[PDB]
Parts: sequence; C-alpha cells; structure tokens
Amino acid sequence: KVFGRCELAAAMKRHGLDNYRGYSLGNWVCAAKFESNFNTQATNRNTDGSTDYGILQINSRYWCNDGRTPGSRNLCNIPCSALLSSDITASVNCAKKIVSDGNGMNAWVAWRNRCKGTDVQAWIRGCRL
Repeated sequence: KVFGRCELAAAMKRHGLDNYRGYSLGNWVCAAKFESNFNTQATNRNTDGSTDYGILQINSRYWCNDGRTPGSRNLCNIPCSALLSSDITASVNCAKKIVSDGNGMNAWVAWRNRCKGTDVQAWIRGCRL
C-alpha cells in the first residue's frame, strides 16, 4: 500500500510515534517519505547481502528474519515479510526498538541526510491530527 502523507501521519500517531523517544511526528513521516516514498512494499538489497523492508526500510542484518542473511540477528522477532504489510503495526513496533538502540533516528540514513535539522513540521502541515 502507498500511503498518503496525512494518512500515514495519523496511522503513526495512532501507534504511539509522535514524540516517541523525543522525535516529533514530522521526523517519522519525513523518514518514511525518503526511505520508501510511503510504500509498504518497498525493498532494497544492500552490498552485504542484507535487505531493507517496508515503509521504514528495516534491515535484515539485525532486525528481522528473511532466511537469506547469513548470521544476522532477528531483534524484532518477525519475518521481514511482516514489514511489507498494509497494516503498519509491525513496522512501527520494530522502529521503536531500533530508535531506542542508542543512535536514535541516525539509524535511518535518509533521516540523517534529508530530515535531520530541516523543518520537519512541514511534513504534517494541513493534516487533521
């Protein structure tokens, strides 16, 4: 499913992401925009053989099981495919773990390079939240 900006903003909030670990909702929507263009089915293969899945492009090296990333962890305790669903619950659950990992949102390279320090409030303007 391809989310609309405000639709996703509302789905995210509803799931406890606004100010989760001090990150306002604008940061989460900005991250999803640049990571997958709001497409839950996005996938991208990395050079190390790991793959990034879903709306937040969660990596198979540490967070999910795809059965094809030799000696990787499954910290979120889910099959990576669960991250591609129309329902964003697993993606958000896993994201909460990642963001709590120590590096905050710096864990997402597009956030770091495209959202960090920009007017993220722009991503939620005009939405009914």
